[PDB]
Amino acid sequence: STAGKVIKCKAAVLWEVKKPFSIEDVEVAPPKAYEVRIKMVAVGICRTDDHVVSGNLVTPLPVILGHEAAGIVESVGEGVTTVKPGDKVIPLFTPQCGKCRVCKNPESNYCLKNDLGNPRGTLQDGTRRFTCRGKPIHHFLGTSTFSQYTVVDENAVAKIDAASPLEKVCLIGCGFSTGYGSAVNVAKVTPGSTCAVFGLGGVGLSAVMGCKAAGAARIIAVDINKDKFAKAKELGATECINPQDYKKPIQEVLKEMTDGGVDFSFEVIGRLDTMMASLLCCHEACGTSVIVGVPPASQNLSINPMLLLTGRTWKGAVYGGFKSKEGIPKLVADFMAKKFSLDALITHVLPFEKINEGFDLLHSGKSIRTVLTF
Amino acid sequence: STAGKVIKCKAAVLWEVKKPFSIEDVEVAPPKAYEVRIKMVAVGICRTDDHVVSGNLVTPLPVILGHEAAGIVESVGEGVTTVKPGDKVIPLFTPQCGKCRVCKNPESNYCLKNDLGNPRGTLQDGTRRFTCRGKPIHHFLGTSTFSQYTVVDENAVAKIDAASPLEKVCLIGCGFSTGYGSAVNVAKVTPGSTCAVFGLGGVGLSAVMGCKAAGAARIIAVDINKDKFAKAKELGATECINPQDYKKPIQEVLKEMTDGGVDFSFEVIGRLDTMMASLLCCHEACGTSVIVGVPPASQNLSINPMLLLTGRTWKGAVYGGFKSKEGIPKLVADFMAKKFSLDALITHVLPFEKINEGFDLLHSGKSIRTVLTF
Ligand SMILES: NC(=O)c1ccc[n+]([C@@H]2O[C@H](COP(=O)([O-])OP(=O)(O)OC[C@H]3O[C@@H](n4cnc5c(N)ncnc54)[C@H](O)[C@@H]3O)[C@@H](O)[C@H]2O)c1
Ligand SMILES: NC(=O)c1ccc[n+]([C@@H]2O[C@H](COP(=O)([O-])OP(=O)(O)OC[C@H]3O[C@@H](n4cnc5c(N)ncnc54)[C@H](O)[C@@H]3O)[C@@H](O)[C@H]2O)c1
Ligand SMILES: CCCCCCCNC=O
Ligand SMILES: CCCCCCCNC=O
Ligand SMILES: [Zn+2]
Ligand SMILES: [Zn+2]
Ligand SMILES: [Zn+2]
Ligand SMILES: [Zn+2]
Repeated sequence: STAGKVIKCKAAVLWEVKKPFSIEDVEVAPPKAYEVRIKMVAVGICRTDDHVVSGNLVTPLPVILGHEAAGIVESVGEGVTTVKPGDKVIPLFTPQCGKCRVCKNPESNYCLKNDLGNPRGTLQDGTRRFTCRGKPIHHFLGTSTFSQYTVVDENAVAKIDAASPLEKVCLIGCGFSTGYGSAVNVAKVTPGSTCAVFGLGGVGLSAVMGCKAAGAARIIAVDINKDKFAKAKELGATECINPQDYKKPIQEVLKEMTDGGVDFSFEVIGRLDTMMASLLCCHEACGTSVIVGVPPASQNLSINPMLLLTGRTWKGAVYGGFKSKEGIPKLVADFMAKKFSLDALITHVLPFEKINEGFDLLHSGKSIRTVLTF
Repeated sequence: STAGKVIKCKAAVLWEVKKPFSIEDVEVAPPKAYEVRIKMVAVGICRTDDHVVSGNLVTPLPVILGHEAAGIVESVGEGVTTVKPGDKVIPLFTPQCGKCRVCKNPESNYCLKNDLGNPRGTLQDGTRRFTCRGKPIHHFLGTSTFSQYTVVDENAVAKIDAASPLEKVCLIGCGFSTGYGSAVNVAKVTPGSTCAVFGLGGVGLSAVMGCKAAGAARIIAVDINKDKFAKAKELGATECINPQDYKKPIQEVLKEMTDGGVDFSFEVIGRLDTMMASLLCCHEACGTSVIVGVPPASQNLSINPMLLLTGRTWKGAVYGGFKSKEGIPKLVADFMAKKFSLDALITHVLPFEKINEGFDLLHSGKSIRTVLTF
């Protein structure tokens, strides 16, 4: 039995930035009130986890990263009502407390209980459930899924279809929902419009899928890695262009291919140069540009306000605008009904112990999503 | 008889930046095909005209400025069908050709026939109708209303109710429609929401009226000139604050007054510092910020993308988002139906020949709108 007891298990710990993960023996405390301890089944490797390793995203170290995942409830703390032991669940990087200004606002999803803005690396009560070799280890985005077992706040855990294939649906926990929703909920892509998507990783390709689902007439996929073009076309892209093939800035090329600019542009990489190009490539009078990629810590874009005064709309969002706890199970239900597939996005499968190799694949550009199995 | 002939009349010519207008004799050529020659009746002094004088907005010189106005059609060129001699009309700083991508798009209004982006200072055919002292004089925003007579492209002339009081309705030609629409069409202010309006000139006060019409629960008026506060309250502002009274940055003061930030913020001044404060004062998860003011030429804002990634929407627009030719007459009709008044916005009336005194009033902060009569 494990309920009520400290669990001893394995987890991938990041002790220092720019260093490989270390598979360590860790201790996971039992869940407190309103907390859920989950046995991980599958976790996808998202560029966001990589940003901590590269130093592009600041969060307290040492830490157990991981946030795109699916697992089975091992035990629940007192007061928990939405999930029970044995339930299949997906942890959420942005919670849905259902009580704050944001959660009550039908148009927003950045719940005030998030640990995204100025990360503490703890659960919502301000404390940590992990220890390793006598040292406390921080949580990441309230989820810390690169561990055989994690403890998450109830409002950051979604109950899903009991028949869900966890090795596939874990992508719905972050990448797919974020990309797809950025097109459907945030930009609100219109039928017959023209779109441009910068970045063809798991999140960007999910945005291509969203643009297609919304009925876009044209979906221009932009990436410096042409090996991503076949998958982009498979998922809906009408055209694929590599900025390296051109002598002029990509935004000019895009405007000239689209009667002055796209109706909707998406940056799904995380670089200032592509965020600028994305904004510049949407039409000056009726374009909307959405930032999805996570930029390097404290780096600023230099913007002439005239770019917005003509009629542009520039916006950003986390999680594709989906209210997390209510939205993730619905996407799983759609998946179960075969409304969309995730196979094209999952290019590699590896045991959790090979987490480092999974990050090597991400770096090489050979993988879209590598899913790790526990 | 003037039809078909060159008209000799008085106009206010700007020969050099940062210099007073020169009231002098000019010649106005008859209208070409699809052009309309108008006898001016009233013109409002808008900060946009002043931006050319101060060098903050560039347009070819010498030039006849003026764009917020109302007059009577003196003659029309061949092919004109939407107006005829004797009709009361309002010239439009942004045309509505009705045939370009932007005009066809229901969500936009920055018609491709505009002379805003990189001005030519001509009518749509690329030529000028004005001469003075043996030399050609440039047009401004296709309207050049600081003249007893001007020639404007048909698609930039709106026919209005024949009983319209032109000394009042000229404001609908720019300032009122821009401010009001910025709240109603661009931001799409919602009933019960919280708003912050930076700048209480004719345009900003009109944005306050727009927020009230949309049903905002709170409208915080922001201005360093406390003498604009009485009018702001009269028109709907629930609270009025002066940044100069505070030690804390204004965006922080605003967030603390509104549970983390307003739902909708508007910058209606034209300064980079206030554009930044306006963006920062809207809630990070559900706020929308609209740029209305015209910023100084070639000056950029430094923006951390994380400001948008959390869920903010940042946008700009001209003319309050109204499609010019179809929209202005509807607003005049609403005015004639007593749905709104413009009296509070018109603080001074002077004859056209005293245009320089009118600009002195604007510079002094004593006036909201000064209307010049011909
Ligand atoms: N807003 C959110 O809620 C949210 C959610 C998940 C991920 N993210 C962010 O989304 C971004 C994408 O994540 P991912 O996992 O899909 O990443 P990924 O690394 O798998 O994909 C990035 C793609 O961008 C292309 N690319 C890189 N540099 C480029 C350049 N200079 N020009 C053109 N293409 C370039 C790469 O070849 C790759 O195909 C990351 O910044 C991640 O942190 C944000
Ligand atoms: N987007 C458009 O289509 C459009 C249309 C018309 C006008 N405009 C622009 O809108 C802006 C406002 O025009 P207006 O005629 O109402 O101008 P205005 O000069 O009459 O009013 C500006 C107001 O801002 C206040 N102010 C000035 N500096 C400030 C500061 N640092 N902090 C706080 N308040 C400050 C002033 O006291 C004044 O009350 C101008 O930039 C004008 O060019 C834009
Ligand atoms: C945490 C800092 C901002 C990152 C927002 C999205 C990252 N989440 C998942 O990839
Ligand atoms: C888009 C830049 C041109 C000035 C903005 C329109 C302001 N027009 C009238 O006041
Ligand atoms: Zn992620
Ligand atoms: Zn919440
Ligand atoms: Zn047009
Ligand atoms: Zn104006």
